[PDB]
Amino acid sequence: ELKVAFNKDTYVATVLDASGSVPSGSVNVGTFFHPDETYPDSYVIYHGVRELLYKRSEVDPAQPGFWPENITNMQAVTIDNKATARLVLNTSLPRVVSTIEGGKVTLSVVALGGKAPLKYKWEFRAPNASTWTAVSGQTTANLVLDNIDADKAGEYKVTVTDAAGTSVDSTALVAVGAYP
Amino acid sequence: MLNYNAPIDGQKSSIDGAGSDQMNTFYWLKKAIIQARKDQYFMPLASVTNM
Amino acid sequence: PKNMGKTIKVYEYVPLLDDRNINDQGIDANGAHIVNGNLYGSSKDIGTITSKLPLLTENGGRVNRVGFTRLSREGSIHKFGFFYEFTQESLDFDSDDQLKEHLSRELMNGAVQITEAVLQKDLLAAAGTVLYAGAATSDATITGEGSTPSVITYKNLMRLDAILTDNRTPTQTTIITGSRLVDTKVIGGTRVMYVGSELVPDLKAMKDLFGNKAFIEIQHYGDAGTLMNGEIGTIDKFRIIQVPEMLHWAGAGAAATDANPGYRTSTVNGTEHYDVYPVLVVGDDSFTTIGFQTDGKSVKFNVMTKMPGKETADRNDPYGETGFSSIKWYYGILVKRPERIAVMKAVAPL
Amino acid sequence: EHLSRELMNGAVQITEAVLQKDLLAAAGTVLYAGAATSDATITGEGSTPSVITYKNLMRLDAILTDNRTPTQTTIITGSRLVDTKVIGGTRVMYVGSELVPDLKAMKDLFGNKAFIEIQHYGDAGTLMNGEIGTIDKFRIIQVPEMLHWA
Amino acid sequence: FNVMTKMPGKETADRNDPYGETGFSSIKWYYGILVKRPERIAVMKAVAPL
Repeated sequence: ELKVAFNKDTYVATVLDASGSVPSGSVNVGTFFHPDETYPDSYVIYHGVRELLYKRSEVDPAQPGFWPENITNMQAVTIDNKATARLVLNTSLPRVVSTIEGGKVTLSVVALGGKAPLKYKWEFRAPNASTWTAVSGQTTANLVLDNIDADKAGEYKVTVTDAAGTSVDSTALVAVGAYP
Repeated sequence: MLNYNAPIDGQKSSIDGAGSDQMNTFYWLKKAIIQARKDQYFMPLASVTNM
Repeated sequence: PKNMGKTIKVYEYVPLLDDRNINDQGIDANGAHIVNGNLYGSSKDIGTITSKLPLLTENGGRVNRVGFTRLSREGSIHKFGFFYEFTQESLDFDSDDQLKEHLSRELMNGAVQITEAVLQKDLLAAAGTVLYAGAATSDATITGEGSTPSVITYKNLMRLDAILTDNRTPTQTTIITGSRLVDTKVIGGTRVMYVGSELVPDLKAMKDLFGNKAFIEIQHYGDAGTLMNGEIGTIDKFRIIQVPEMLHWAGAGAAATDANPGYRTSTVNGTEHYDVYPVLVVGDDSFTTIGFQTDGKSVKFNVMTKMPGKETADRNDPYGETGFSSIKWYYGILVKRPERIAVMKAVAPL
Repeated sequence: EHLSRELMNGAVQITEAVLQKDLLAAAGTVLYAGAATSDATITGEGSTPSVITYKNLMRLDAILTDNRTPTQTTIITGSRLVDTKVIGGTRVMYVGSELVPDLKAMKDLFGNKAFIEIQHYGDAGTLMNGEIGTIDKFRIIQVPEMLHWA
Repeated sequence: FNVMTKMPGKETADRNDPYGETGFSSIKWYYGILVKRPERIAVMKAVAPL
């Protein structure tokens, strides 16, 4: 959730983080979830700010208002995002990773954004299973499966959680070729 | 034995290896089930005094 | 078509004002984000309609938003097949000389009957309106001996007609106004029922609502209207067709005791249980039988006879004295609109 | 195309819904079946449930004759066929699907059936759409979507 | 019924959206009733079975 604050005087709509600080004059215009729960990769900071201001009277942002008299000319509204960057996954686990009994496989994930402390966690689902047995001792954003055997085949998933809590995940199906 | 020409229920066929599934697993019939406009019984028995 | 899977899926476009049109997109008459987006849905309550009207002011802005949905529906194919074997001496040292033909015919007839039975089972399974005659809440509570038994009555058929009309299920026939021939009557049936051959004794004695005969036989209206084959009479709004081969659950009723007044009872694990008989009415355009490779016909059989001789020898039979003949087919239905099919489960007299 | 279709059908249905509601709310001769005198006292349990009875429809028309409500349909005097009947239906009455079963099994003043259905009078009567029959002097029309108070 | 629909493209392109990728369709109308004689409308209330 990202708290937005509007300063009619400068027509500035600073998008602070949940725990931000309404700048001098900037009246709390409301909050909204940047990664829209329903449609995450379909909306951007603007959409939220726009709607939050559509329901605020022109005469006084602080006072709510509707279509007849509200802040809708986004041309003037100056949006200044003072909120944490959206946790993204520039590099994600290699969709599929085929190897033979022995061949080392390395799953890699590069996360950018979120709160600085980007913690990592690896979970493993055996073939034909539902439980995601978390790989113990793996917080490295890089799992080297050296001398892999047939048992270590299956799906491997990461969970890049930021200090805040937002977590980006990626999975990779490791296939190990066995030999009599 | 290469078999199972249709794994709709997550039951991957023989020929398909890791990270692969049948491109088409069903047929898509064009004709869509559609409910008609509801029967009207009170608008007909009206009159218009134009304003 | 081939190389296209073993299931067929369609789309059902739910109308706007339906109680199944759930969507996040929704705005009230004041710009608020109301949860539902189907206005008032399929609600015939005055309060709901009045409260959720799409009132829009003269300086109309961004009020009154409504969304839409689409629902898929699936259906698959299942295979069948059976065969029989015959030694050469059986067809060569037999009193009859046409045994092969008299077995091929008696096998094909059986295959056709099997196809009919499986179609009947699928229709009796996929029923949107599964209605229980009498005072039964489940199949296990369909009895015939309690204070209130489970027998087909006039009120139950009236309720089935009401439910079918409400689901917007279309009529199949038209009412028959009278003739000039004396002792004839006027049937008023538009639906077509498909009772078994065991409910007819009970269905031929329902005392209306006022203790009058409520079974106008076919002879009373043959002059003034068409007669559908298999007909035995009409009841309220159901032109009745007797189906000789009518599937019936046996033992899916209640416990049977000595107070049994004479209703059919089968046996399931010792203690006898009552038998449940269906009254199936299937509406127009409710299902389709997806024929795979069956050109036009719903089911195409494949004969695979192999005469004993030089065409059946192998290491398993160096002498080659046995043959076989097999029939196999594909079958499956897609119930596009499972709201026309309706069933009354009830007991039948012994 | 389907989106626009659904939009238009929703608009038409909602418009008729408004008409239904307003006509119901603008009723001048309001009567209550059974021993009732208000909505809050309408009931279905006790000695006198609010069930439509032959007397209640008879009282309904008596008011509709004092209030000079003009008759709409004529009377079917009979046909030449065998099992047809005569009809005294003058006014047109609309019923929801819910109340139809209670009208089907409702007795006349002598303890018999008075719901002569559409199949009886078809040769003479120019049966209107949605008709299900006449009871005493009202020709009933079923309204597939008829509103109600919950 | 009055319908005004604007497809995505040049029509919806403005300065609050200089790409034109958001359409809309709206239907509006007027309605009312003049009840001249209310005594000719006779509603009756009851309870119907389940």
